[PDB]
Amino acid sequence: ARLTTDYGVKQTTADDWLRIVSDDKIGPSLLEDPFARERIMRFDHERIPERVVHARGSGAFGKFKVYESASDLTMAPVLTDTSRETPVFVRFSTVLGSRGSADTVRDVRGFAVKFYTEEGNWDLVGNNIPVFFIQDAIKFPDVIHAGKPEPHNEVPQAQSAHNNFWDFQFNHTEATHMFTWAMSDRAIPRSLRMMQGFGVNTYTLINAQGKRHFVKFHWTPELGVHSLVWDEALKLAGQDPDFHRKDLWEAIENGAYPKWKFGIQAIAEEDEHKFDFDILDATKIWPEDLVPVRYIGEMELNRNPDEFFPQTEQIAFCTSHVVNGIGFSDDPLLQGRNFSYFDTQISRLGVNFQELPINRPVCPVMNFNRDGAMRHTISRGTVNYYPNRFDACPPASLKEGGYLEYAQKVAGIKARARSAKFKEHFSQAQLFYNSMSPIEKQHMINAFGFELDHCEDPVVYGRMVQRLADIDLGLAQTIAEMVGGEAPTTTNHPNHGRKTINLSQTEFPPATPTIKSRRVAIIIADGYDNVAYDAAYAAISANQAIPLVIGPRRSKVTAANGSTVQPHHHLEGFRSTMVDAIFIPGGAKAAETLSKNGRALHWIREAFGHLKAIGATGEAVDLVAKAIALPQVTVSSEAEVHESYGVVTLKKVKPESFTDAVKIAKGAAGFLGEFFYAIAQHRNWDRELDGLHSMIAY
Amino acid sequence: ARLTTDYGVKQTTADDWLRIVSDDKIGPSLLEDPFARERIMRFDHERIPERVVHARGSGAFGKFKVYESASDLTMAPVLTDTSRETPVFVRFSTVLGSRGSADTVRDVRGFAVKFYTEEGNWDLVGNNIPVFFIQDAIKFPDVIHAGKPEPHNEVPQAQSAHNNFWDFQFNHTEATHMFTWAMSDRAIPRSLRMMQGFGVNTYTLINAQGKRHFVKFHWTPELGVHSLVWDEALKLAGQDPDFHRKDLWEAIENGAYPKWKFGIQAIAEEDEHKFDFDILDATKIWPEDLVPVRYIGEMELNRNPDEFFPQTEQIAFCTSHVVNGIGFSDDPLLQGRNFSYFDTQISRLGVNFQELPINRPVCPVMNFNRDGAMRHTISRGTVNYYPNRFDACPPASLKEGGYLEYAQKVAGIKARARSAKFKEHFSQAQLFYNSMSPIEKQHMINAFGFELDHCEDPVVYGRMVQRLADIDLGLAQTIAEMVGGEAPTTTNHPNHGRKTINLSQTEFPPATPTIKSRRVAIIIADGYDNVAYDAAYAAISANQAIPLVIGPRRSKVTAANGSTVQPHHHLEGFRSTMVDAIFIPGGAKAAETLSKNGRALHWIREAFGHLKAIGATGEAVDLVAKAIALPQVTVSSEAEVHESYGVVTLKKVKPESFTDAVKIAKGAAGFLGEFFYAIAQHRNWDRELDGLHSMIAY
Ligand code: HDD
Ligand code: HDD
Repeated sequence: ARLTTDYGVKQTTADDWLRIVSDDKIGPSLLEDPFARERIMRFDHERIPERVVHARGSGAFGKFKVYESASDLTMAPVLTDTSRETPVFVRFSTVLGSRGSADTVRDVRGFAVKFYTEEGNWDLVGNNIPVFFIQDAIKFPDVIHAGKPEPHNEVPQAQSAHNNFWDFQFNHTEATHMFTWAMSDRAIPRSLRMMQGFGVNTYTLINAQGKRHFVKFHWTPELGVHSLVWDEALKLAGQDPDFHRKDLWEAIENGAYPKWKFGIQAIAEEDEHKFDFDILDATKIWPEDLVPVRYIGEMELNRNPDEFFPQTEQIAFCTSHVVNGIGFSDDPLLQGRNFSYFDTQISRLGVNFQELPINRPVCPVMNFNRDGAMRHTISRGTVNYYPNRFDACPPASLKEGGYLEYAQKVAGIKARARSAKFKEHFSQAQLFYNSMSPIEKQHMINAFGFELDHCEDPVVYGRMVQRLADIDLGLAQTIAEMVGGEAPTTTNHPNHGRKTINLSQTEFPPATPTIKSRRVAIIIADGYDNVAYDAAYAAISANQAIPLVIGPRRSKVTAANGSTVQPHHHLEGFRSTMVDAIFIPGGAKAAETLSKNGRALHWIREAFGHLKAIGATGEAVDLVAKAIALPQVTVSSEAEVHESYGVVTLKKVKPESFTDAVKIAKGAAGFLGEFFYAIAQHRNWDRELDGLHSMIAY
Repeated sequence: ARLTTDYGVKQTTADDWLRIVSDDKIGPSLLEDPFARERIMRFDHERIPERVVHARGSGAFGKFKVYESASDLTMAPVLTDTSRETPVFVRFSTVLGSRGSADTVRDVRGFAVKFYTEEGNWDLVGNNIPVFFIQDAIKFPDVIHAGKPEPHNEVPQAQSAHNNFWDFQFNHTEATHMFTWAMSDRAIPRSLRMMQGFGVNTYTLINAQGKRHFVKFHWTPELGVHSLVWDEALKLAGQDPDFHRKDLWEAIENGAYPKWKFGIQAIAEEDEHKFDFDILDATKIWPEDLVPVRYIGEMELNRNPDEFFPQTEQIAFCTSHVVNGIGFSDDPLLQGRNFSYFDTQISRLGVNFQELPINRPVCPVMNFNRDGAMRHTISRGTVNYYPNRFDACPPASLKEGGYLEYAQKVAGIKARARSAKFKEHFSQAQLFYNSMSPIEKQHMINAFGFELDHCEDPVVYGRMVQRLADIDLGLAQTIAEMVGGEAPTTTNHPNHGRKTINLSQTEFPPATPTIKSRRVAIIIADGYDNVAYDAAYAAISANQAIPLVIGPRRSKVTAANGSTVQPHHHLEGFRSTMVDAIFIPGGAKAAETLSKNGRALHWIREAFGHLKAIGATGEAVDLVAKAIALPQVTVSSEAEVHESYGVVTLKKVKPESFTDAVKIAKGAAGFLGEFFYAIAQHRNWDRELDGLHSMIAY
């Protein structure tokens, strides 16, 4: 393999333009040089427009398969064939930020899946939140413009924390339910692998008998739904803007393929109007206590892209992409979406975008669509229209798999309006807030407090405080004292207190206790205990977690026993924000050095403040106890394992200390077991509920 | 003013698509609706390709004027007319990051100026660093591809901290001088208003007699050159990705128009070959001790854009844009640049980009260039070529202002090579490192340590450690112990120790002692001393600085005397990273509350760790002393003003405490004077030189 031009001509150098030159005097570059001009020309034109929304995203290849046929709901083979595996490509994303914006901002997350079925491409373009800000697609530009950077100065980037966003939220009550979800932990996921996915809009399924059902699609992570805490999310946005992209790529490269269960909520054609809300209103969820989610399949992502740009950047999804057996509903948000995903591709990619490798279906494509810019397909023949004398490219009958258009009855008048039930805008916002656990409510309170603090206009946060009273009077008061304004004492939208299942993240734990893919920092310094170090390192690896050694330097660290190791990173190059938990082995000399290292002390205090599991043995126990300096947090004093607020310690290490079985469960006996259990729980919320984080500086 | 379509037809609503609907049943949306389709279509196509490099940037309008004619060097009126003011638009930017990437990343900064002269548009497309990574433009794709996110996974965003960047740096020795500048504080400026600008390439100036001079252009900030510290820059990248954009916009909106002195280095045509280095080598600076910078003008930015997208996003600069009296040289980096700025616009904007308002010249444009997409110009006439029978649009003679092409002698052979002097690649890298102050060397050491730590390939950082020995043997050893690898004991490129002027940032202080535009946080809590508060607030404002009140809540805080104030932000919504210094007034109740507030304690510790000025009076003195907990940092014990490492205190406030004159100078007598002096010094470097920051957790 040797360097050539794009037209196949080998070149002797990639370092010099053709110019006039002499040993002692350089001259002008020549216009004739085709190799140099081509290099610069290709470079000059590398960029294409970013997606107008969901510009920042990461994707991977995988497979989908139903383990239970849904033939009673649809005759689409992708959802009825339990023997075939359907290839997919999934792209996750944020919404407001441009291409280089951070992964860990507060925002809705896109969850788009392209199913390459034998019957054509089916795209399920969803989000990680089940509802949306608006009911009619015509207002998408309004809500997006309001959330995006303000027009005059293009500030702020990838943030809803500014005047215009909250101005729109208050003035468009349809969005009430949505901004409540937006302030919840759902908007700051720990990993794209640890969040749900939803079709959001109401679609339809048609079976072999021609019977139709209205449906909602769900994706549920087998690792459970987990989130970051705000201070941590902001730091990561700067310290590692690719945190989620790397998290996904790393897991797949390591063989830890993320999985999601695929579920369907179905309402018979005949019961369309049997609910308080309109089942086609995208600002409404279908309470699972009324319509249960039926899980029938599983999807896993098992292969990273070969090259990001031609695959992840160029992939195009659209709600318009449905296969036989799957259809649309009169959902006024979905109706307009269908128009958009085709239209936008014309300028983003080009009219022949379906020819791009990543977008092409895996089955035969036959029609008379022709030409268009950058056309690769060459079609032989003298005819390109139907009907024609050769009966070339005839339509497919229904029995041959032709798309079935449900003959839905339609009656009414042409008008710019929605039906009666669409007028209800507060009930579910209250239901959602009511269903949140105490810690989740606290996180939402902190979110409103931070967001409205960043609103400079007293009219904006002042009005929002008034709106919050329509969700919960107590919430309004708390926010008012935090950001200003006056919380009303009454409301025309009383909150009756009802709650519902499967909304709180507490109802989505991992399929089984695990710490798979979690990152655990092992903090050391010269003189560390090689014993505790070896035990933890092996146990972390053996439980599919990632051990990351952090030391004062990234060259060599010497253990108390003389053995050495080269850490993955030094204390200044990484931060606790980048890991799930920290472990510090003993070693008097090591503990003393770390106790005088400000950066090291911060690692401990920040890990504590961010509610992460902390484990320490031997002399490191006093290190941690003194670093945190909280009487509420107790530690081991002898050879007994001790746990307090997710802080696991063992002061006196004995021969049996690391011989106990490693059981990831409540009330484990051994040190590693209890430490891993704290990690498996993700974060220690009691630490925050008891205000201990507020006492620490991090 | 009422809502209309783009074709002028008034509409009754922007909330509903035209559909089939009835009171109780919603129906499908109609295809016929032109208003809705237009809304979505315009939205779907809002984005255009981002700039291939310098995609993230901010700009403003301003004016330029020479106060000293350079008629001896050029006959270009823009540089000789001392009575006219030339309008300009300036766009600042980073280089590697995409559009939504953070402002405060470590990177070269773009400093592009478009001069709208009466003789045509002249663009000076420079950077905030005087040299570049390569000597020949043909390699721009190589260095840019190496620094940009790696192709397989598109990681990392806006960072040179990864394998490929350092792989190229080591393998292309021409870049040695440049990466040294890249690791200096120049790459992490505190504000776009506090950095220099350079043309980088060698241009030429031609005077009325036809005599030519080779030149270098310089921009020097009147506010001085100041930088952030790494931990702070990373936090800001996440906490406020628009930090620099907001800093620039705010200053201009407040009337604090940033100014730069414009200077020129000139070498007579006859002395082109009288230096050790080739004066056309862009990897070389012209030592100011050999060729002095002659300042002749001033530029100020005094007006923010009306709308970001059509102005800042669409503005196009190019080195090709030169006016009569200004020309090009055979600088092999400049030669290729000329080709690029025209080429890239074809896909980024469109062939008619010069028609866009922001790009149009302010003088008459007359030629036979025609048509092209989105053509607005309408030209009457039956002729569009020259020569023609009407002698329409004839050329301008030299006396009429026609562009003067210097008849430069050229002799040599056609070849892909550079001349002899271009082969020197290490001398100036050493000179630069040698010229840095102790603190600047320490910051560079920390930079290499952080950057190479983030290189996963032992071959990459291992080789770089070897390369560093070619700059300074001691530097290599220090980095080797920090990141790994083996520092060589010898080198074929000995560092002789010579230094030069005007390289260290210490040689670029503000024109006069000042704190103009600086932000000062005033931290309070219920029970604060209204006296110290009032005094500081007025003094900050009266010295053109910005007082930002930070409290436990953003609703109302009550002073010890019963008066109240609504802070700008609460402690959780902001961080010390966002301000230049902090001041805490007394009040026993306030100091006690803040002493138990972890977030508040962090504000103090972080401000200290980031080397920022800290001021406190009364009970707040003990608050600060205890928060920092360092014996090295002494504080006032009586009614005397005390200063220690930029920490200014006054424990016992007396009637005369705030009646002393406010003198921003070394050894001021009053509290505000010494506090403001600490602020004016930007940061307290002794704090870091003595390792005090290393003892604090922040
Ligand atoms: C009619 C306009 C409209 C409406 C009402 C929505 N969107 Fe949309 N969306 C677009 C118009 C759009 C778009 C402008 O056409 C985009 C960006 C560019 C592109 O390819 O598609 C897009 C992309 C886009 C993506 C990214 C696909 C990728 O990774 O490329 C996701 C996940 C969604 N949308 C999700 C949703 C959800 C869950 C919605 C609410 C039910 C929604 N969109 C309403
Ligand atoms: C031949 C290729 C090439 C070379 C050798 C350089 N650049 Fe360049 N630069 C481009 C090709 C380019 C470009 C690809 O044409 C860009 C981005 C898109 C655009 O409009 O111009 C650009 C933009 C661009 C901008 C942004 C203008 C704006 O704000 O829009 C600045 C400040 C510079 N460059 C500065 C420099 C400096 C100081 C260089 C070294 C002496 C340099 N460039 C070498």
